[PDB]
Amino acid sequence: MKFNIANPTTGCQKKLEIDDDQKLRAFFDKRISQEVSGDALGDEFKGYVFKIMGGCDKQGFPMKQGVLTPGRVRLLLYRGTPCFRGYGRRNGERRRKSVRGCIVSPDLSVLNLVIVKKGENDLPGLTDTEKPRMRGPKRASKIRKLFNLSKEDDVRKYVNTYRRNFTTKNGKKASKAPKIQRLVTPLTLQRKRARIADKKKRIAKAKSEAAEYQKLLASRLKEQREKRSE
Amino acid sequence: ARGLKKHLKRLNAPKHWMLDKLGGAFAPKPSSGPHKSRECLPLIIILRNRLKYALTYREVISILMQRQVMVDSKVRTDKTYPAGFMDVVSIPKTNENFRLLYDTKGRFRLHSVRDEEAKFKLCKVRSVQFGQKGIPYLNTYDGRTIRYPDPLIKANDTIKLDLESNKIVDFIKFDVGNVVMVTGGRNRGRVGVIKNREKHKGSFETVHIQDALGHEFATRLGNVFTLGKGTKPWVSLPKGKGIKLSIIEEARKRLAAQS
Amino acid sequence: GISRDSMHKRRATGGKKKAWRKKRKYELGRQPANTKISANKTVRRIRVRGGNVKWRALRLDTGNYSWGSEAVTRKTRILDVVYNASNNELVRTQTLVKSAIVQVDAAPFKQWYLQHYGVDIKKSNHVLRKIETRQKDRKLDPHIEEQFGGGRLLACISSRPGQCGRADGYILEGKELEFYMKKLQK
Amino acid sequence: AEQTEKAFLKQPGVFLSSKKTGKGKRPGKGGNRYFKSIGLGFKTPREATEGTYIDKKCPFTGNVSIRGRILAGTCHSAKMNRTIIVRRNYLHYVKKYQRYEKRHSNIPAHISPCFRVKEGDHVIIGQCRPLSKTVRFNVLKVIPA
RNA sequence: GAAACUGCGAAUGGCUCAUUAAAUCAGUUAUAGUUUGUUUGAUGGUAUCUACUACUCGGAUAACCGUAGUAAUUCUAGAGCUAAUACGUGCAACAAACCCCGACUUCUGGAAGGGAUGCAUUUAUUAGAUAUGCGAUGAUUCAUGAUAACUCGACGGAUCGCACGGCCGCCGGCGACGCAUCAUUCAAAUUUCUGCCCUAUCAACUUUCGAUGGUAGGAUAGUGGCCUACCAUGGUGGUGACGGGUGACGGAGAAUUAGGGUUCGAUUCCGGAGAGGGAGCCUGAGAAACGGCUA
Ligand SMILES: [K+]
Ligand SMILES: [K+]
Ligand SMILES: [K+]
Ligand SMILES: [K+]
Ligand SMILES: [K+]
Ligand SMILES: [K+]
Ligand SMILES: [K+]
Ligand SMILES: [K+]
Ligand SMILES: [K+]
Ligand SMILES: [K+]
Ligand SMILES: [Mg+2]
Ligand SMILES: [Mg+2]
Ligand SMILES: [Mg+2]
Ligand SMILES: [Mg+2]
Ligand SMILES: [Mg+2]
Ligand SMILES: [Mg+2]
Ligand SMILES: [Mg+2]
Ligand SMILES: [Mg+2]
Ligand SMILES: [Mg+2]
Ligand SMILES: [Mg+2]
Ligand SMILES: [Mg+2]
Ligand SMILES: [Mg+2]
Ligand SMILES: [Mg+2]
Ligand SMILES: [Mg+2]
Ligand SMILES: [Mg+2]
Ligand SMILES: [Mg+2]
Repeated sequence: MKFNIANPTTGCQKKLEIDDDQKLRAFFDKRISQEVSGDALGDEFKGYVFKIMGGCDKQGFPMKQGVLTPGRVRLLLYRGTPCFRGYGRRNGERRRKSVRGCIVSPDLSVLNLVIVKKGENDLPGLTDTEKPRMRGPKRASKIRKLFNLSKEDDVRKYVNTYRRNFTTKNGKKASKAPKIQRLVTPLTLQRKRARIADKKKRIAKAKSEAAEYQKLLASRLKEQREKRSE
Repeated sequence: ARGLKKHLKRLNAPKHWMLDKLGGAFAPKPSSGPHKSRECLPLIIILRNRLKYALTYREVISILMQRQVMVDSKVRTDKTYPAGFMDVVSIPKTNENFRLLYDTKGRFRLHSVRDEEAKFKLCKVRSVQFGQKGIPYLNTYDGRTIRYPDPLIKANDTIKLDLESNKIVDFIKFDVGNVVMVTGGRNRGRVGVIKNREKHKGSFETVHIQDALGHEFATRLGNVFTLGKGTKPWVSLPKGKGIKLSIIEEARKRLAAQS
Repeated sequence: GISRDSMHKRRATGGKKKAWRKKRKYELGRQPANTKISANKTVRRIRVRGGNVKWRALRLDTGNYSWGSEAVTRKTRILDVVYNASNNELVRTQTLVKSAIVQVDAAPFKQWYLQHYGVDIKKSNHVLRKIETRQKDRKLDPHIEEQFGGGRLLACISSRPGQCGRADGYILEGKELEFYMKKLQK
Repeated sequence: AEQTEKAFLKQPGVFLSSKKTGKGKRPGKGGNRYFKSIGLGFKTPREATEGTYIDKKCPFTGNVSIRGRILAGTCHSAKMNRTIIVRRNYLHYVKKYQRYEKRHSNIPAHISPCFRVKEGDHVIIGQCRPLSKTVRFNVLKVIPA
């Protein structure tokens, strides 16, 4: 069948097809989470350990982790879970769909694999280069952790380090940097101060109202007592 | 139905709104607010149907979204906001202050009031009880809650509320000899002085009211609003002073005016 | 599901009622909790009408029990179920329902009695004076005293474990205690 | 005396095993028997104030309030336990013939142990919350007849 | 500013009259027998207590990008990023008063120290009077207060826009969104009394397996044989029960008019019910929803 090999370290993927049953014998009877040595799968895959991630069958149905069968079953699935995306469907809506079991079998049409251990010889399409991350950290804490900044270092200046510059299709010069989140600014401190002040004013108003009511009751009771004595 | 209704058919709108039969299939459904749906006058009717500042629904929304209309000294941007009895409607741009009062025919009338008279309103007390921590409070029939009320104030009394400070500045006890206006029933909008009160255990109480011309009528306790102490109302009444005129005398006056 | 409507019932005359609408969600019922005594506490959260919350107790071990005469409430352990008025089978299964008669550990109440009255069922002069003053009105029901010997106290569950998730109650006293002891002595 | 059930019957909220005594305490306080006046001009029977029966559905000593419609009728049946059938007799107007026809209504009503009723006497029943499948009324007064 | 996440809505409206004969429904009642997103008015004081970010906590995922499967679907699996008013945590500005234990003590005392103490839940005890203080109703051990405890509490703001100021870094305005409590408004659910066409070639019916009532429980938002266990034999009926028919949804109303009456009411307003027939259910304040799901 076909194979989808992904290298998280380098962010590279490649499609591989095998038609020899002897090589595929290693993957058969394995499960979605188990690891398979790449020695059987070709010769250039020596020293490479592959971790299964999933795959589809000859009808396109995906494999579901936990279904300990090699066949296809029907399950009632929640939206957002694997094998049921449920885009455009209502909240709390479930659907009965067909999924294949987690056990590898010849009925599969493709397998998804992840390189967990690198072998002696690199593969020309996977490990030669690495695709850089497009977006850097956006949270202030993440930026501080990335550059090992202290509590006094200005995280603002380090954002320009990974800002990406480019030329628009018109030929214009443009640059883009992320907006930092969870960054302490004077406005946040002012908002906190205003919250505390509002709490203080509420407490003071309640105390004053209670005192005024007690005074009114005391005055009325004094008047009533004076009336009673006569 | 499976839940709250959001529409109001025009024929089902209260008759005192005076909506055209063929104006449309729907009427503005009053929003939740201090006043009940059947006993309110939405701002859309006031601005479009009554004052004619807006010629359309869209114009009403446009006027209101500029923050130009205030109800009880607070800016309201909701077209279907329920404005009811004794409420003050002010438009600072036009220097207009209105008080919502029932005319002799039982329909809300925008009574122009002075600047001083626009700083307060009257409210009817529903009940007085103890809140959390034992704090006494009372609630009015316009959805208001006031803590630490005067111990003398009790249910069915009228309190003078200062809108600027949101404080009770005076109150009227419900008693015989007080000028009142009827806020419900066939006698809605009439003004007179209470003569006697009939109380029936486990049943509604009947109030007997005498008009300034000696005409007598009776209504339920919940339909009586006290307007002052004695015979002088604390607020200016609309034209007619709550005097219901028979159709014969109305026709006589109309014919006299014609000539 | 379980329905609380009267449509399925007969008329007071005995005649049959013909259906004119389907079941409504606002007249539903849910399965009983059937709470039991077990060291493995398990309380389930139920979302009910209006977004409110109910607590379904499947297994409870301890409860909040109060001594009426002494005006003392302590958290103790429920030992077993001895009597149930509604159904005798509910005693065999150790079901925890309101008004069931249970035996609770007396250790917290014994400790409170020792600390308060200075009696078993260093010290400062002021504490001794306080205890002596409290000793004048120290009157104890003999039946409760005999119960304290075995370490268990008869109690009645006054809460609803299937609704609030707690098996709270009070200790039997006086005529009620005599009544239930007589019913249990058989 | 009244402990004829499998469970102990008592008035809720009436603490009995108190160290103090209910000498000057109001009803329901200090262990004293609880009772109340239902209003509407009705008088609490002397048998409910000094009785020993436990009845949570009793208007004067139970947990049921009287509100709604007060009706009069004749005791049609007194065979149930603390429940009677009250037959109300009235005339229905037949408009076309300008005449009347006799009609009756059977109204199940709870009767407290403080009342002694018999088939044929006049009774006054007040409305309360549903008490059983068909009972919505409580006996408030009996005329022996 | 597309896209996407988040939030809200889609329970309204429109359509139809199949089922349904004290049932729906009309008038008239009740909730002291309950729930109620929202609007309007008021109200938010104890979290770490010996870890010890609060000048601000943590881990993901969409869009995006790139390896795809299937004949195929807002059918679907891996891989690489990155946000929050998403998710999960967490200091929660600081007190007083009340209650319990209480070393120590000039000891009928007061005393260091400790425990408890927000709001909410649950159960007990207690006050809540009224022929020198104490609220409301026709009527409530009602509102509400106090004590003992209890709960492995989705609560008690790690949010956002405008401006730009006064003291000596500290303070500071106008708003938005959001959490909790009460009241109110918008409503529902159940409910009291009276009322419906033809038929006796329908006179007895209901009660194993709830029929009528009682006791104790369970369930419910809440009352109730609504359900369970035990107990009693009850409940309706020529003042027509029960059974059957209806080419029967009920009403506001329509036609005709001496008066009385006769006939009609599917259809635009009100109320109910249904979404090919049943049944079950998630989400949600609200649905037994069907331009939602499951059989
Ligand atoms: K931010
Ligand atoms: K959306
Ligand atoms: K919704
Ligand atoms: K009705
Ligand atoms: K009082
Ligand atoms: K009818
Ligand atoms: K119930
Ligand atoms: K029962
Ligand atoms: K119908
Ligand atoms: K919602
Ligand atoms: Mg609709
Ligand atoms: Mg039909
Ligand atoms: Mg009826
Ligand atoms: Mg509300
Ligand atoms: Mg209370
Ligand atoms: Mg019950
Ligand atoms: Mg019709
Ligand atoms: Mg038809
Ligand atoms: Mg049609
Ligand atoms: Mg309709
Ligand atoms: Mg439906
Ligand atoms: Mg069809
Ligand atoms: Mg279908
Ligand atoms: Mg359906
Ligand atoms: Mg359709
Ligand atoms: Mg629809």
